[PDB]
Amino acid sequence: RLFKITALVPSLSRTRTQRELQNTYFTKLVPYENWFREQQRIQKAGGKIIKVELATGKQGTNAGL
Amino acid sequence: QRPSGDQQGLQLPQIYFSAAERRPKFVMKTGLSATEKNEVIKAAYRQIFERDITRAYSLSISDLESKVKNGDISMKEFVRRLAKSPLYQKQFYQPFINSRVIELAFRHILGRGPSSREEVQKYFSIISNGGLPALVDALVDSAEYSDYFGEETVPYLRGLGQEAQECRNWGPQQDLFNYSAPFRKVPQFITTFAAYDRPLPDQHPYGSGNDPLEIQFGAIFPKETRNPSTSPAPFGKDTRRILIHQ
Amino acid sequence: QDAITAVINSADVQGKYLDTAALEKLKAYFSTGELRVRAATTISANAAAIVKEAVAKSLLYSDITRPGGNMYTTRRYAACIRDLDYYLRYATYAMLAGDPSILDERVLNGLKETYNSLGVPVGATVQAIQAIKEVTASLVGADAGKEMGIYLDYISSGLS
Amino acid sequence: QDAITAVINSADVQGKYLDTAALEKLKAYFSTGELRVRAATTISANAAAIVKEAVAKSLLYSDITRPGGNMYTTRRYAACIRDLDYYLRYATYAMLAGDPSILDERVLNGLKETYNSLGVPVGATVQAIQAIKEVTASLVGADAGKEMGIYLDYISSGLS
Amino acid sequence: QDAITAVINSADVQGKYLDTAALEKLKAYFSTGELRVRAATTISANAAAIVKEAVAKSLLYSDITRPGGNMYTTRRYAACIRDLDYYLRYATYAMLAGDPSILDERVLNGLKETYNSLGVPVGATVQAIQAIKEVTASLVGADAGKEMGIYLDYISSGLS
Amino acid sequence: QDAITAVINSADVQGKYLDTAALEKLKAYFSTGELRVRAATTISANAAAIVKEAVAKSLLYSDITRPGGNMYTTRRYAACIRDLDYYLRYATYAMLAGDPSILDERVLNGLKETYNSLGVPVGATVQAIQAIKEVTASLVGADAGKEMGIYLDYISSGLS
Amino acid sequence: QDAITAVINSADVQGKYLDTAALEKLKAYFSTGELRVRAATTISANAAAIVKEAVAKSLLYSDITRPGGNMYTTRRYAACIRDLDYYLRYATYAMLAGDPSILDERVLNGLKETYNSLGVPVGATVQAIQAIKEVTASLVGADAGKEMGIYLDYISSGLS
Amino acid sequence: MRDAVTSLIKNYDVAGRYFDRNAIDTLKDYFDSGTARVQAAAAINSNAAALVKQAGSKLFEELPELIRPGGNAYTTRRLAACLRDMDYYLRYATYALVAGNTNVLDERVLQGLRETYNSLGVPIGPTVRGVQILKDLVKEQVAGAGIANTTFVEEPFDHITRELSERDV
Amino acid sequence: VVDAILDSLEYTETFGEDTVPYERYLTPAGVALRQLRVGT
Amino acid sequence: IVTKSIVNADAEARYLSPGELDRIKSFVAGGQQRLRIAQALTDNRERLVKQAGDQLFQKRPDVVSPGGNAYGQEMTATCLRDLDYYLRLVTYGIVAGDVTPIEEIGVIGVREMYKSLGTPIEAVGEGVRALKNAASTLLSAEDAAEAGSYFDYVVGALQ
Amino acid sequence: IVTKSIVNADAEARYLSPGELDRIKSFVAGGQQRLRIAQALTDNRERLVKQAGDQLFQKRPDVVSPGGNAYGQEMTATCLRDLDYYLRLVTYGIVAGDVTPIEEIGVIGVREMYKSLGTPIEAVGEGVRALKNAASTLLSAEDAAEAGSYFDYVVGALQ
Amino acid sequence: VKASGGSSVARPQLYQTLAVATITQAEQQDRFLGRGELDELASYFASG
Ligand SMILES: *[C@H](C)[C@H]1/C(=C/c2[nH]c(/C=C3N=C(/C=C4\NC(=O)C(CC)=C4C)C(C)=C\3CCC(=O)O)c(CCC(=O)O)c2C)NC(=O)[C@@H]1C
Ligand SMILES: *[C@H](C)[C@H]1/C(=C/c2[nH]c(/C=C3N=C(/C=C4\NC(=O)C(CC)=C4C)C(C)=C\3CCC(=O)O)c(CCC(=O)O)c2C)NC(=O)[C@@H]1C
Ligand SMILES: CCC1=C(C)/C(=C/C2=NC(=C\c3[nH]c(/C=C4\NC(=O)[C@H](C)[C@H]4CC)c(C)c3CCC(=O)O)/C(CCC(=O)O)=C2C)NC1=O
Ligand SMILES: CCC1=C(C)/C(=C/C2=NC(=C\c3[nH]c(/C=C4\NC(=O)[C@H](C)[C@H]4CC)c(C)c3CCC(=O)O)/C(CCC(=O)O)=C2C)NC1=O
Ligand SMILES: CCC1=C(C)/C(=C/C2=NC(=C\c3[nH]c(/C=C4\NC(=O)[C@H](C)[C@H]4CC)c(C)c3CCC(=O)O)/C(CCC(=O)O)=C2C)NC1=O
Ligand SMILES: CCC1=C(C)/C(=C/C2=NC(=C\c3[nH]c(/C=C4\NC(=O)[C@H](C)[C@H]4CC)c(C)c3CCC(=O)O)/C(CCC(=O)O)=C2C)NC1=O
Ligand SMILES: CCC1=C(C)/C(=C/C2=NC(=C\c3[nH]c(/C=C4\NC(=O)[C@H](C)[C@H]4CC)c(C)c3CCC(=O)O)/C(CCC(=O)O)=C2C)NC1=O
Ligand SMILES: CCC1=C(C)/C(=C/C2=NC(=C\c3[nH]c(/C=C4\NC(=O)[C@H](C)[C@H]4CC)c(C)c3CCC(=O)O)/C(CCC(=O)O)=C2C)NC1=O
Repeated sequence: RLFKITALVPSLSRTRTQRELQNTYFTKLVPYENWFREQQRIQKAGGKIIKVELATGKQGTNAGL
Repeated sequence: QRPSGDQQGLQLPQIYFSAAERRPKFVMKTGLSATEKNEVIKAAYRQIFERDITRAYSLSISDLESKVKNGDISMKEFVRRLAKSPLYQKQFYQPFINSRVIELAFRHILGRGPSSREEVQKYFSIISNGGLPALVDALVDSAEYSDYFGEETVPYLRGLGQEAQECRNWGPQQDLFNYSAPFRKVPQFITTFAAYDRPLPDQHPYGSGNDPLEIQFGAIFPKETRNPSTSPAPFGKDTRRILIHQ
Repeated sequence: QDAITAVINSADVQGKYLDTAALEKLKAYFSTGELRVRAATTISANAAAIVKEAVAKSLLYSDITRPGGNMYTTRRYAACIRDLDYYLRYATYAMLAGDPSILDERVLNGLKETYNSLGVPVGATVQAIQAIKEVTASLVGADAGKEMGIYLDYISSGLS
Repeated sequence: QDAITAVINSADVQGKYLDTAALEKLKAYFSTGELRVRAATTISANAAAIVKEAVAKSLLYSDITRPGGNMYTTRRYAACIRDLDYYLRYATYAMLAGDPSILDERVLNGLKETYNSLGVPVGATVQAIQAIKEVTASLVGADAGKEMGIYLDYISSGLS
Repeated sequence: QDAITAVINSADVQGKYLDTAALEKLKAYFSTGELRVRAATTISANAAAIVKEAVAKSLLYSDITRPGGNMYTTRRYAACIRDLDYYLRYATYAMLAGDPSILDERVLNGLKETYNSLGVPVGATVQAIQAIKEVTASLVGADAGKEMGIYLDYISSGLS
Repeated sequence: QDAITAVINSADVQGKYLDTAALEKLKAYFSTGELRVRAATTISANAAAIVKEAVAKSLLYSDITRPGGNMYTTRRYAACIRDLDYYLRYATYAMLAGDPSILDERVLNGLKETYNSLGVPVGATVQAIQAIKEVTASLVGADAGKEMGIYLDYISSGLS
Repeated sequence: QDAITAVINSADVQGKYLDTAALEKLKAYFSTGELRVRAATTISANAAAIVKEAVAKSLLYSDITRPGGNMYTTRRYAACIRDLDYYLRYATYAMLAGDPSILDERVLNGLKETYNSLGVPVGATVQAIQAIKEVTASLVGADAGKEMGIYLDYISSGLS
Repeated sequence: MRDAVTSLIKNYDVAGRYFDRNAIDTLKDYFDSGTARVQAAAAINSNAAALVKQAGSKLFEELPELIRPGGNAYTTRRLAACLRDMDYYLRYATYALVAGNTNVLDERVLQGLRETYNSLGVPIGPTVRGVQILKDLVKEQVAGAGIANTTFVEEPFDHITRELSERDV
Repeated sequence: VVDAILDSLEYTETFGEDTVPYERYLTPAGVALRQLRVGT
Repeated sequence: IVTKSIVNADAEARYLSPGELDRIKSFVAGGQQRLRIAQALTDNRERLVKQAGDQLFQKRPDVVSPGGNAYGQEMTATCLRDLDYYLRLVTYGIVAGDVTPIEEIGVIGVREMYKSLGTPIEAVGEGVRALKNAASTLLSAEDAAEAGSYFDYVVGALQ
Repeated sequence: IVTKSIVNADAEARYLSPGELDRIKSFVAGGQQRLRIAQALTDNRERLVKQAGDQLFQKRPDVVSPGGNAYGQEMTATCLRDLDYYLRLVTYGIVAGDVTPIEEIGVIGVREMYKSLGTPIEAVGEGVRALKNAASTLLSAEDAAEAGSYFDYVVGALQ
Repeated sequence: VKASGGSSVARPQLYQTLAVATITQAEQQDRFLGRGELDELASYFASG
């Protein structure tokens, strides 16, 4: 059970740390019980969540994931 | 500006950072040329296992390279799927006690050593209730990871030139950033951090390696060299040890 | 390591093939594996009851849980339960492997360093592991309780 | 070390001469030395009565002096009286010096190691030092009992 | 400690008088002391022959006495004979006391530390103690050889 | 560090300008850099052949690659090849820098600790580095083989 | 150990007789022993002058001998002279033996433990040993100063 | 890290007893000292950046070798590090001023200080010397804006001294 | 070192002139490993 | 509450922001009322434990029942000692002004402790609620509000 | 060699350090000799493949033998086509000045390809050695050194 | 301070130098220096 998420997290603190200023827009797969804290961490930075999509998993199935 | 309780906030001046050994910082970018992906993959191997597992032993997961080269899973996902793996467990989770496993997984993922006593208390509770995959998930997802490596930057060491350093863990972090770090086997961080609040120990004043065993023959000391177990505490000159008196 | 892996290693470092004494050792292990598995199952049944009975036997209503003792604070009581669950779980692993090397590799490596750093009392820990051993030897029977008590006494002897 | 010697050391490691804040510290010590000496005299008067009253307050008629407790054997009772006399005497020395460094150097150095080696209960020791502190604060007055209780609580806090 | 002293201690820490179970234990010890003394005499007869037969059974003509092995140097062969004589002598003391506490107090205290410091092979030591046990159980008879093998297996189990 | 950076540092910590002796040192380095670069190129040519010839000279067909030796397991043979490639590569870096400080900073820092922890034989490593030095001094010539052997003997002397 | 004793040991642990490479090593040692003995004599001549010149080069007129530094107290200055005399004397022993094992066995064993316990600065010690090495390489000549600087740099590298 | 109110709570918690009169006496002491402590901390916070510069100026007035060849504040690369250490000592002294203890200075500053300073070759004598240029200046600034009794401003710098102290008596 | 250990007063007064020396004190860790093991 | 602001500004590299200095000055002002509330809860402890045991054993009789944990005089004495401990930690939190030195000693690992002791946590929460009711009857309105603050924190923590 | 320095300084946040600019200027200076060497190897390709097949099939006759892979005219034509490919990649590496555009097309996955084709890799290494010998005979001394550079890289890579 | 930890020495660079930096780039990817990482120092030692 994996999700395909596109998201965008600006740190808002690169100007006082002088970091690499790398890209903040990604399309990644995340597993089932992991997307929970990923959701939460992306919302911690005020990040926009563009689109959540099912990669792996049939919904409504109970045994066998 | 660290986002926590017990960690302190520091500032390194901008002059000091420029005059230091700069390190290559391998971002993924999933479109560049054929070698420039393998360089990033070799860097992930060189930093996560402290020596490159291929070209040296030639055994690695060839399943996950075929997804990182494409762009199915990002680097923050790849480090996570590489740590909770059967390959990493045979070298770093199986030899060491859990309190040493925590510090080595701090070096492999966060690229630093434990900053406070509260840090190792919380992360020991997490590895305790959930094995190694819970520790890997709680480490890769953090604020200190995502502010530093984002989604794509391969993790990298941060000594005394890259970022500002604190005094309190300076000694143990100096020995953690080494090739000879996964041989101590004795947790250098929880022992020092909880010896800070407590008074002195009963060890010999000239280091802990001076205390012989007492089994009728002696001539036996913990070598400084065989397995480190280094714990020097500052004794004064008017001390007196406490003795049991048979 | 296993008992199987230890026998294979001891035959390997000589370059020796599997002679009849090693086959005797492996066949004795394959005989004892029945009660090994049954003992591991019933210890995995009620580990929390074993730890509860052990602290009620040894550590409770002492000065250790009183203020001034090392188990006074409630996070320290939770850490005590965690350490006893660790001792029981790794003793179960060493019982099913039939070789105490995992106790030496994963538990007894830097443990006296930690317990002398934190000021943890060692003798009360030894008595708690002793109460663990008595409770699980009562619970599993004498015949598997001997092998459980061997590795629990191994932890107790290495701790001291 | 002293309070005088600590002030001189803190002025010395900077290469600093004796500025007015250090002279304030030394003059405060020279003001408080009167009651320091009088308190040390009356504590040296009846130290045995203080230790007797403290064990009668805290340790006696418990399970500690019953069989199974750590003060059951009569050599262990004598060792208990010896340890309490040590705590009171070194607290008197630290009170008259005005600096707790001799407690750190001579008492609190390897004491938790010894008390966890022998199986000595730590919380009962802390409560006994507390009863010592209450008895001598009653005996000497509040004004010197504060400074006596500071070093006795220093011993109690370092012991825990 | 003795078996007598252990019975007296177990009756003492409760404050209990000598009840009938303790008198049963002491009378069983006073029954078994006959063969205990006779076994100790005939083991003290020919300890050197037992150690010689044990190294000829287990350690000789191996790679251990070849160069590269731990018994190659002649001072290391003499140290091996010394360690085996120690194991046999302290097993004799524990057999005559009827209590293995002197093995825990005088032999098995810091022995794995020493044998892992020097690089002494532990499994060859265990097999040498096993050959010692077989030779003295043949020499003394089965009835006292059981009690001799109990303490020799105690040394072997604590060593591992 | 470099030889250039060492000269600049030695002139800097005095506050001294670049006097004529430092200019002599830098001009000698700028004279020797030709053969330094040519030697580094031909050592980077065939490093695997040098390591293969060195293990065929020193370590092969001994007891070290036999069972019981430290190079018996095939992961240990691969680790041996890795360590020898490290010694040759860092000796190449120290030869081109003209200053052995990178050997002290990156190789010789905690290496005896590691080799005594793992039980790696030190004398066989020293003889392997010696065979490396002979092979590359034959391969590169005598004139650059002297400077290569200086840093390889530096690694060998710090290892012992 | 010696270079002779190291060659004999390396030939012994294989069971090997003295082959021609070992005879080459011993004959090279017997060639170099001339300047070894002459260098040891002239270093034993004026060791106090070498230590005086080294502290005048490196440690004097710094903040280390100022108050706050580690060499401020006169017993600490005497301890500094003692440590530098130790480094020079044991480097003389390692130069005449031709093997740095006595430095590892007698000096570098628990020295970082002591210097981090006392708060001794390590970098100033390394620079003092460097100044010792420069002074004795000037005093003895370049040809024996190389071998003296090898063992002094061995002490400096193991100290760091 | 323990406050002046939480350190009493630890001292009374290890004994297992309740609050008595004496702890209430020291809490009354801390609670009537707090209004003056906050004003002193605001006055030190206001002019802190210039305090660091004048502390550097008088520190180089004292020992010339600090800005000379064989010193540690030689270049600006090595000067900015000494000035930010002045910044750190002033910051944690203000932390200890509002807390009222020396446990902040113990737990966050002094605990690994010998290891870094012996590791980097950094001296200790000029460091405590600079700490006290800082506290003379801070005493002047606190005496400027109101507050008459300045001993609580005086104590945390001296505690930092006494633990950075290379004790020879 | 040997001459100063036997020259001292803490040797001559406790042991005496005709007593073989014997162990009188142990370290706290040295009694931790001794007494607290599986058979106390 | 000073350690809270200090580690709060300490995770950052900034100083203590002067709004935090304002909250420290206001807590310093309210400390006298805090000390009076703590002394009033201090001297009347045994009344509060008596009325808490009253209201609890009237509310939940299963601890009294022999299947429950607090059966017999020894177990009920341990029960009232636990309530005494929680009243003591509430007085600590009243003085400290913020719930850190009470959560550090009574909250942070309490669920697994009471789970491996056999006692239910809801009965302990009802006991602290009874303590809050008795202290609300003992104090004035502005004092009972500020005590029921920290009592409310303990009741929310034990659940 | 410009991509090497660019990604080398690009992993860092720094610019291109001017020593790298010196090496780029020196490569820019030597580019004319590189182009002449590449054209000389270009126009004489079939001679080099002929002499490489000569020296290889004289050295290893098992590819000629029917158990080997290069048996028959079709398989031996595929063999000489492989040698032609490797000569072409060597000319690419001669122009580029650094072995990246030749390793990217001929080295990076060659072992598993030749393993799942059945051919031995040592015979391919001997074929590139024969190409190096024939080009060493074809060129001058300073040209054969600089060609045997990249030929040497291929020979080390195939092993 | 009561206890301590294990210090060592720390040698940070006082300035970036060319011919340590180009050695350093090969160390951080543990390879021998490439076909132009040599060719810089080839011209550098002559232009010295
Ligand atoms: C002014 C017209 C002239 C001048 C004056 C000047 N300089 C200082 C103070 C300092 N100068 C330094 C210098 C450097 N640090 C470096 O790393 C380098 C690169 C080689 C240099 C030049 C430093 C560290 C200081 C502060 C310590 C000191 O006093 O030396 C002063 C004193 C300022 C004051 O009172 O604070 C003055 C008057 N320098 C010039 O550029 C002009 C020629
Ligand atoms: C200035 C008064 C003195 C001086 C200072 C100096 N310090 C450094 C380098 C460091 N100092 C620290 C200090 C701390 N880190 C902490 O976390 C704390 C507690 C909050 C303190 C006090 C650290 C970590 C460093 C390393 C650099 C870094 O921050 O990463 C230097 C630089 C040394 C060098 O040569 O590079 C200097 C010069 N030196 C003096 O002479 C004064 C006595
Ligand atoms: C488990 C299911 C699964 C598959 C199949 C998978 C395929 C896959 N094939 C790839 C490339 C490729 N795939 C092919 C395969 C082919 N092209 C052809 O001409 C043939 C018709 C076909 C082979 C039969 C080739 C030639 C490439 C190389 C493209 C390149 O990397 O430049 C890539 C790009 C990155 C990489 O290989 O490492 C992925 C991810 N990943 C998966 O997780
Ligand atoms: C798998 C082997 C293993 C063990 C045993 C282990 C123990 C361990 N016990 C600890 C603390 C502790 N350990 C104890 C245990 C005890 N104190 C007592 O009084 C009793 C005698 C004894 C319980 C039976 C206590 C009370 C603490 C709390 C100290 C503290 O955190 O403040 C800590 C400090 C950090 C933390 O718990 O999360 C470690 C690492 N780690 C391991 O990896
Ligand atoms: C009373 C309990 C007791 C024991 C056992 C004891 C053992 C002991 N064995 C030692 C050495 C040794 N011990 C052994 C023994 C063995 N190595 C092997 O290969 C065999 C498996 C095994 C003999 C059966 C050897 C070979 C040495 C020599 C190491 C050396 O001195 O170089 C040493 C080092 C110093 C010395 O012998 O004089 C001690 C202290 N001390 C004690 O107080
Ligand atoms: C750059 C400097 C440097 C060195 C040298 C280094 C060495 C090093 N050698 C190791 C193991 C090893 N090292 C050796 C090497 C040898 N044993 C012998 O018998 C020979 C005498 C010698 C080879 C010439 C062997 C056989 C192992 C395997 C031990 C094992 O992993 O089980 C290990 C343990 C983990 C691992 O290899 O991946 C390290 C860290 N690390 C460094 O950072
Ligand atoms: C200050 C922090 C602190 C807490 C929280 C604490 C709890 C605590 N409660 C205990 C027992 C107990 N606790 C209770 C509790 C209750 N009675 C009930 O029915 C209700 C569920 C609840 C109270 C109204 C009971 C019945 C026991 C005895 C259980 C037993 O003996 O197994 C014990 C073991 C005996 C002891 O040593 O006192 C501890 C350590 N100790 C502490 O030091
Ligand atoms: C430019 C990068 C590149 C390489 C390296 C490459 C190799 C390559 N070699 C092949 C066959 C072959 N390669 C050889 C090779 C050899 N003859 C021998 O005996 C020697 C071992 C070796 C050469 C001297 C042979 C005999 C075949 C035919 C094997 C077959 O038909 O199964 C084939 C399959 C047939 C084809 O499509 O040409 C490929 C793709 N192709 C490429 O595009």
